[PDB]
Amino acid sequence: DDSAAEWNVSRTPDGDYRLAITCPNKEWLLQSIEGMIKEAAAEVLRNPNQENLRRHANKLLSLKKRAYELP
Amino acid sequence: DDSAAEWNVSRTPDGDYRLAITCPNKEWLLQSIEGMIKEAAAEVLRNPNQENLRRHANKLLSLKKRAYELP
Amino acid sequence: DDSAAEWNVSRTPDGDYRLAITCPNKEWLLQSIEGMIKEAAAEVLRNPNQENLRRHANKLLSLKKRAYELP
Amino acid sequence: DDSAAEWNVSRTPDGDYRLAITCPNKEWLLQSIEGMIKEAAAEVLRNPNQENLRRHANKLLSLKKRAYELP
Repeated sequence: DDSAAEWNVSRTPDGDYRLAITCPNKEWLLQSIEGMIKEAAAEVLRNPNQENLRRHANKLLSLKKRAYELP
Repeated sequence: DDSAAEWNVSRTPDGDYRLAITCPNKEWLLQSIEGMIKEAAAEVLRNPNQENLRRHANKLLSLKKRAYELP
Repeated sequence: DDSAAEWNVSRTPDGDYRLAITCPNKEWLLQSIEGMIKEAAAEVLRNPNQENLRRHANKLLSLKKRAYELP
Repeated sequence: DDSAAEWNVSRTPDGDYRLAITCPNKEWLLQSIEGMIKEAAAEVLRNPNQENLRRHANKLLSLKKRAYELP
């Protein structure tokens, strides 16, 4: 239990999906964001008409920067 | 408070770093987890001796499975 | 020389840099192409106005399709 | 007659699958290798007993090193 601590993923009542994870390393977090943005970006290229995908990818881009700028 | 709502990342005392994001699609979440697992794996390949890295990657494997089972 | 056989990367007069690899698995090749497009996509996201990047990404998309069609 | 030039993928009798690509940036090639290594590593984690997978991943690591030194 203490080893897992977090890492929760579920369906929200608002109609969204909630994911809450943790990492004892800044590199792991940065790599995690980097991993998802790359896949996300690929989806955007496959679906140029997908605004939500672009905004989502942009959110990851912002998140990656946020984590990078995080102490 | 109806713009971002989620997508929070900060340093936790017991978890080091806490990331709480959201996605309006299960496919997006699945792709996101896949990205982090990929990077994690690359780290494990470089650090086969890193148990925590394997446990982290394993957590992503579990998370991916969890998201798959999610509605 | 037969030790490596393939897996070569150098400067090509016709393409600047040439990457030549091999894989005895259909999945490995598909995963390889998917890996590069994923990274390439991230570059396109960072440089949306980069036509050559978009074209490059398209080249990967085409390459992936070519590999998909391959027996 | 030769509009493709590069970006070739086919079945080689000497290597099963032959892939030859080009990029005007060394970074792109490095990222390309990184992409395949990431996916490959994930497969290695899924199949730790797969020597060819580990060797393949190592081939990517070696290629990554080669590209890193490549000016």
